[PDB]
Amino acid sequence: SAMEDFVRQCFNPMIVELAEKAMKEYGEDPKIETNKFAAICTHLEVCFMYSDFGEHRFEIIEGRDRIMAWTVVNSICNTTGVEKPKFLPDLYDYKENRFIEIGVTRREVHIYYLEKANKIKSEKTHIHIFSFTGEEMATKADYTLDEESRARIKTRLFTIRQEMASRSLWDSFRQSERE
Ligand SMILES: O=C(O)c1[nH]c(Br)cc(=O)c1O
Ligand SMILES: [Mn+2]
Ligand SMILES: [Mn+2]
Repeated sequence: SAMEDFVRQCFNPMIVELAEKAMKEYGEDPKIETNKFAAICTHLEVCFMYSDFGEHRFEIIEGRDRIMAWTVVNSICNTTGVEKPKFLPDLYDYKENRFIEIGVTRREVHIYYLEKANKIKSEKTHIHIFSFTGEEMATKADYTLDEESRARIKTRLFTIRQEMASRSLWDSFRQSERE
């Protein structure tokens, strides 16, 4: 276990339940794919944090089931004209009027940024990558959030990494490229 216990102790029950739903839909067991379990939990929490740091600025798309997520995306596109994205993004920014793809990587932020940008192939989806070392990379170096919110996200990620390290789980996670 170990990784399972750490996930249950460091993430709130709602996030853990959402991640378990994601993995049960993928056909993957969270007791076997422990690293993917933790990665999904971390990504969900970063998305929720990003959103909470907003007159209601961000619409959360991640964390919903596919049907609801695409319903939300379609409503946004129909009421703003913003082009519908090819792949499901993570948030929508009502202030900048643009979708946001959030990335959390155990590798260098620029490697994962290139990977995500090559993947999404949509010039209009904004991309924000965070690492577990306090580094970030965003489209056009536009980081959207203010310094304090980004710092809180960075601190949470670093703290997750250090919690894993104290439990001897960081090495496997970092090499597990489940992201
Ligand atoms: O939306 C998704 O399904 C998704 N999948 C991976 Br893999 C990494 C992400 O950041 C993300 O948002
Ligand atoms: Mn997503
Ligand atoms: Mn994402």
